[PDB]
Amino acid sequence: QVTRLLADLGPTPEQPKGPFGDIIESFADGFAGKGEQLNRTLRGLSDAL
Amino acid sequence: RSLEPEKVNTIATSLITIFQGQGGTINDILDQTAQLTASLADRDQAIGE
Amino acid sequence: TLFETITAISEQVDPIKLNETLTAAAQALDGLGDKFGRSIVDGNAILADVN
Amino acid sequence: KNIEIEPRGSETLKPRGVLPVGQTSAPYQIYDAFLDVTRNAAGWDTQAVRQSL
Amino acid sequence: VGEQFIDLTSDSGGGAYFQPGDTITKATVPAEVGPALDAAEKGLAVLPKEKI
Repeated sequence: QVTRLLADLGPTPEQPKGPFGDIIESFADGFAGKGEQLNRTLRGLSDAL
Repeated sequence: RSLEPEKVNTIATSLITIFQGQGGTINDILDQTAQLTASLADRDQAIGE
Repeated sequence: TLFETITAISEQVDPIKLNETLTAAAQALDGLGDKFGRSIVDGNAILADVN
Repeated sequence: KNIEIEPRGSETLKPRGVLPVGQTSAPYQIYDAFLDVTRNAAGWDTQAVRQSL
Repeated sequence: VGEQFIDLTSDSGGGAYFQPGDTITKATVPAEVGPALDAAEKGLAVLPKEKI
């Protein structure tokens, strides 16, 4: 099971960083500088709702 | 205990079924709601009065 | 090399921030996860009748 | 295996004293951990997980 | 730590029986430790830690 999960969810020639590396990179770059804005939006939405 | 196969599989298949090719739809939703809410928030004083 | 890689990964987690993030996320839906899905279905019906 | 004791309270436990079952805990076995992780990872639909990520 | 052996597995557990001097062609071997360690190291080293 360790070998199977490391092979299937690991890096491949087409995906050099693997699924987890790609998802953490996309979330780190796609949400950079939006922490405070998301906090303010969530607080305002919660108050209004 | 949180890595149970059934929950992981159901979550994965559901996320696939939901976000399959919905980048354009979500981009449209974000742009439309941004414009509408900016227009509504430009009348903050008017809504208050 | 495996231990050095695991250490390099673990030095970035900073468990205080992870703990507060996970606590906020857990409190966000601590007892209402079926309610939110039923809400999404209800909003689907609402939009299908309003549009 | 070994037993760890954390003393609490001001009263003193007399000889042949019995601690409550509610003040005692059992360990999480290493073989239990391996069993849990392997039996959970063996049911995963790994292609679906990769697609979702 | 070791102690290899060979297990003869039959899901049906019945039917025709092997005769003396025969040969079993279908076989399997466990995943080796070296490939697993290499896969683990590769799959962990690619993760961008600064992005984490």
